[PDB]
Amino acid sequence: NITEEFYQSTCSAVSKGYLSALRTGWYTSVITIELSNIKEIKCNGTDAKVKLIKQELDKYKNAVTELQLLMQSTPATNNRAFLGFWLGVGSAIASGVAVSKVLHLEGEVNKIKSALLSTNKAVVSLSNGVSVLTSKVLDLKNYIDKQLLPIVNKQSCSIPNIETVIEFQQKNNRLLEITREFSVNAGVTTPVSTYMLTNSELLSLINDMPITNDQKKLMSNNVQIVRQQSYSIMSIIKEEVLAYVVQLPLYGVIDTPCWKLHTSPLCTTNTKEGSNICLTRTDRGWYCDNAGSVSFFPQAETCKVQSNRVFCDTMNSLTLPSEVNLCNVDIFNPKYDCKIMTSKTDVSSSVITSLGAIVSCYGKTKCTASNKNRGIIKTFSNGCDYVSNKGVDTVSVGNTLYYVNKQEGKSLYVKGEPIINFYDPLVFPSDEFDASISQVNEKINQSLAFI
Amino acid sequence: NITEEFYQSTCSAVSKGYLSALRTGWYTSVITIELSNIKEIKCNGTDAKVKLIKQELDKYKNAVTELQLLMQSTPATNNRAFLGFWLGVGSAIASGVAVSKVLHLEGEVNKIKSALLSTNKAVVSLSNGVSVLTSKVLDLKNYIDKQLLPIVNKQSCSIPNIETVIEFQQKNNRLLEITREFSVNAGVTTPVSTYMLTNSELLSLINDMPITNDQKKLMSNNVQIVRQQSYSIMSIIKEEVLAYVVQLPLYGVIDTPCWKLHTSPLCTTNTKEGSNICLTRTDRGWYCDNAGSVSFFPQAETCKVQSNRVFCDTMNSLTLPSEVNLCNVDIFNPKYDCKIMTSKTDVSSSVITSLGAIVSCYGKTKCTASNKNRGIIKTFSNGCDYVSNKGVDTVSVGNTLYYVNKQEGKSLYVKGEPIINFYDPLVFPSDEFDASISQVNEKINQSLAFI
Amino acid sequence: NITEEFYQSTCSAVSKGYLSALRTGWYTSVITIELSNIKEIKCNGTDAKVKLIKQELDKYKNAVTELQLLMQSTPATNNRAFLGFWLGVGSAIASGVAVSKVLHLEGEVNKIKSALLSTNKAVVSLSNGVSVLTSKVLDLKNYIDKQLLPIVNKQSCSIPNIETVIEFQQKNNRLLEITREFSVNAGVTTPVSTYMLTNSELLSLINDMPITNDQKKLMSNNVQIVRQQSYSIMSIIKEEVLAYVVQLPLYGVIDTPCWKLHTSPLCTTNTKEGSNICLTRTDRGWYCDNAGSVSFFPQAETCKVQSNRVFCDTMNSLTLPSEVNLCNVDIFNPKYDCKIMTSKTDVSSSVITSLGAIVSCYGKTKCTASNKNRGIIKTFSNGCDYVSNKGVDTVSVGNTLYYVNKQEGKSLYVKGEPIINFYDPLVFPSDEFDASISQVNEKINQSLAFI
Repeated sequence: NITEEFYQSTCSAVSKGYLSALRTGWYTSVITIELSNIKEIKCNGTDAKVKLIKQELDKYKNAVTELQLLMQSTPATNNRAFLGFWLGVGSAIASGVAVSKVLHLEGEVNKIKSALLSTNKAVVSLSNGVSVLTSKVLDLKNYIDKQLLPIVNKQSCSIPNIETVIEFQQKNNRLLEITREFSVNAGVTTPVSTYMLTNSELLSLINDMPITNDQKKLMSNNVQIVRQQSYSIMSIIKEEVLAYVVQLPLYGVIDTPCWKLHTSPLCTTNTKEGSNICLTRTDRGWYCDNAGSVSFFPQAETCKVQSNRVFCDTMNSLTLPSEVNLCNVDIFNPKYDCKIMTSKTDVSSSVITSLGAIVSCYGKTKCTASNKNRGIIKTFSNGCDYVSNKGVDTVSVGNTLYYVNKQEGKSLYVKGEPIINFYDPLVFPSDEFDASISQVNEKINQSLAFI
Repeated sequence: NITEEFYQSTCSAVSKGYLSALRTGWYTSVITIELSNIKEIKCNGTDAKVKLIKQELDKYKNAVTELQLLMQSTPATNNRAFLGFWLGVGSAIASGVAVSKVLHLEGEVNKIKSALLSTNKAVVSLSNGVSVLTSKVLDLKNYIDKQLLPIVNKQSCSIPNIETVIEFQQKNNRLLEITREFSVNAGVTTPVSTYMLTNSELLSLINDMPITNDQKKLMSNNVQIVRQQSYSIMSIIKEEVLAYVVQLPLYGVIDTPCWKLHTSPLCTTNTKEGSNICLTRTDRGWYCDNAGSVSFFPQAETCKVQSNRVFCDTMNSLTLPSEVNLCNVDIFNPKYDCKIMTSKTDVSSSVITSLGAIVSCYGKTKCTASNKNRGIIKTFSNGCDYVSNKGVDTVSVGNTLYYVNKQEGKSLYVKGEPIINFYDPLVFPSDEFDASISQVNEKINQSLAFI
Repeated sequence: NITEEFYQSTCSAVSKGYLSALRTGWYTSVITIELSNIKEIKCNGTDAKVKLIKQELDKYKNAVTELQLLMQSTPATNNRAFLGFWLGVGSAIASGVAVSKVLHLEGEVNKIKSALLSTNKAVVSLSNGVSVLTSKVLDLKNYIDKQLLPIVNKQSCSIPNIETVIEFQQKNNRLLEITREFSVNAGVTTPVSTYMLTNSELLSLINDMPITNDQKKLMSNNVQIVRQQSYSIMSIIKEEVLAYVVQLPLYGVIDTPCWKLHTSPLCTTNTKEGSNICLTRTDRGWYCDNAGSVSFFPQAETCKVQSNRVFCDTMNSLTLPSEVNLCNVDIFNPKYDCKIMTSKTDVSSSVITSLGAIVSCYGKTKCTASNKNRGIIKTFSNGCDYVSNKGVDTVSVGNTLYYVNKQEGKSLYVKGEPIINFYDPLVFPSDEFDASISQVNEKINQSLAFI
């Protein structure tokens, strides 16, 4: 059950009661498609049903030709060199590309083809060492050699029935689409499409993964999230086997507390126009308890939320001491230096929270919260304020209409004096772009000594 | 007719003569697909035409199974917690998700199925209250029960003709694609694809909307823009009816003046290398008059422009006093504090405007404007300059070639002394990341008192 | 062969040994599809094979109707008005849109239709002047007039065979998909899909381009990259011809040296918590020698890397003096003012380089580098450090696991004192958001004079 608290002193709000699901590692799985080496199509026929099989066979041959141009290139994701700019930089698919390099080595391909001879699903120990679960999803070699073979290799082609022309177009379409996606994605796609892996196959891949029963239940009830956080890496096409690597999210952190810290600018409301100072907490984002520290996601838009569960990637996190949470109840606590910025602003805005809305209303801006049946129900005055989503349908700031989340949950309004009122405007360090409480303090004592 | 003005004093340019089209509200509409509860397919047949119907029936059943995994999850868009970082934060699909929650309630589904029994287009008052326009686009229940029913439910299957196998694949493809998109988008897509709503159906949905005749004409002549600003929200699949919510843009603001303010860095050009100071207007973006204020879009790349009309979302806007426009003619006006930043830069760049190009040329950079038939026609000197797009095809700065817009329109070069020349470099507040004219002034008077 | 160097003094690393491929200009090519003006389909027939041809003919007519709504609108890409925010602003498709405006003029269409009457590939001089290579990829007019004509125009329709219903659906699908993409992209797509241009046609378009043999070899071995950097611009549909403009990357810069500069924060490691100062190089990104200057891409994620070649767009570059490279060996050199920022940070992070990983480890964060078979092999201490990818599989910082690139190459650890140790914390300009070595120096001398 979700709850929420607003801190009038620091113009922020925390939504509590969420559960974690943090991508920590990667499970690399091999997907294979058995092909037939169709060098040529010896058939003169002008028969309409043969003409359509030759057309679908050219697309197949062209798809193979297209895919060979891709396996000859090293696939790669290109990465860099409020607080998101402090984030580390990691190669997102370095594990999958390492496995893709193993599939290029001679004989390694033959190991895969042989393991999937009797079953379409088997575990394989690779030459380098990593144990991967291989799965054959399409046996076009078998189909062509059993249905389309008598029509090729003979100049006098035995004309096929209409249902084979249609069924071949059906089976071949998957290969053409897998090729279509790799052709515009430089051999690396994400999310993984239902052509790379159908919902049927994905679930079957999950239930056979070396993971706990908790994780199997979790990934299956959130397959749409698994796809968005997965990659499909084109690998090899040789010796009648097309292989592409699928990289699936591992959730090493599950069911730990998560909260979302919302922040908005806190300014003075003096009638004198330029005499106002401002202060804004920059530690907003998702927080989840994680191994005695707190995983901090400074760009909450990167996480994905399903009901009350939060799906994030630790690649988008900073690892903070748990004391960072003291900034919500006491931004002046002596145990963690709470981050703020102090660029002046005279613009109004609202932040829609999980169960309410923060309103930073300044200047001459109209700021209200309304109900569809009753119109305006609260009028915000200058400063930073909050309203609960109970009985409220919309919030308007200026010419911007916000809808509030109608999620069920109790909100708590923690009254407090705006901390912006404690500072003398004559010695306030404005335009600190990425500072903190202590940094402002020690800059104030330096400007006071100079005076 | 488009015009433009360049202010040599503040290194900026304003393109005038545009018309607004601002997304203010949302029109939620229900799209439905009548299905048949096909529990099983009792048929032993090895006939090729029956084998292909069983194959297409499995895809249908799997699509339903896939969609049920999605209706069991709460759909959500994940949002945050030059001046874009001052923007509010709103749930983009909170209205559609509220309607999606109403469709989950018992009996509410039966209301929809009954209203669309005789017509495929009807208005429905929901239990909560909002009046929504429901539209049935596919009756697969009717098709299967009228063409595919005699082949199932009988162990001795009456074999169907080839044209029914093909036509069933045709009709069923739309359902498989709608499912395909929701499966990789966590049940929320945007833009709305032609599978969610065909151009035929969208226009028919627009002409029946409760909106003015002006808005009907507007949305129809810009359907490609309507799609990009729309969402499709998976809702429910129960009682033989699949329902997904489509959220369409409401344009409460139309035909008001719009102008695009372009800005580029203004620096001194002293021969002494480190003695130079810089100044850059940070109020660039789209501006549109809106209800006595001015809607300001600080990230112009979010708006979409079609001929001389500007399509923006008020969710991406700040609401400023109209006096903000005084910064173009007089950046020192006493009625609005014009925003600037003062980080030093020695790099050159160009901004391609609607009818010309601004050039910030500094250091040893080659800056020219050429014509395809005649080569270089103007050579920029150090400082901030401008050239009109008449007779000019390209602008080069350093190793970067810019093409200019060949749009027709008159440009006006407003000569003026660069305001960067009015400041003493010895007491200039460099590296003000988000300041303003007054903030620089009062920081200069503080550094002068200390001296 | 790739190499790399880490500078312990400035907490940065440079990967050397790459080759350039810089998009400088645009090659505009015209793609055409010959259509038939099918006003109406005079046929009463209830025959199943005729019903399916009427269905596929409606989709064709609707696709034309949809495309006419798009040619009536001016296509446009919407653009703006660490160091990426200093980048110029250019219209990405201004050249293609200029050609699209030429196709709208009367008689210009007839010139194209006539040039492609005998061949499906010919060069055309346009009325304005630019020489463009036109290519007809689909002749649906010929197909309908030769196979589907006897079934229309007659009330007593000669019923067609089943293979023509299927083949018409096959040929028509490309048109429906081209229309599908333009309908959700406001008539401008990128990357160019295989429906806009198949891998077969693209290569054929490349080999016939007016470019050097080096460039033909380059673009063909990297077709997946060409597509991602290409645009497809809907143009005209009139006089039985649909024309859309394809804009292809021109690589004026090839085979010049490229290096990727990685940077991470450099801080003091005093036991006193708030007494620490920090410094971070902001010149990270891709660098490539380019015409005696250096093209600098401050957002390395925009470039695309294939093996050891770097594909970038000069539109995403700044043109710097080559002396900028002196910041790697001597950040204090007197010939270029090296850019830094000095916002304090106490968070740890790692940057995965081409051949190793930088680790900025501060506070109480666990920072290690492990091997899959042997576990932790190095433990980082507070400060900024580096480890080579030889023998190392992963790096962990806090709760974040990074995989290292297993690329082959030698790394060089250039020992040096952290330059952050040279500054007195009592007069250090913290929170300089975009400064440089000289700017910090001259601000230190001003704070010292005040003291």
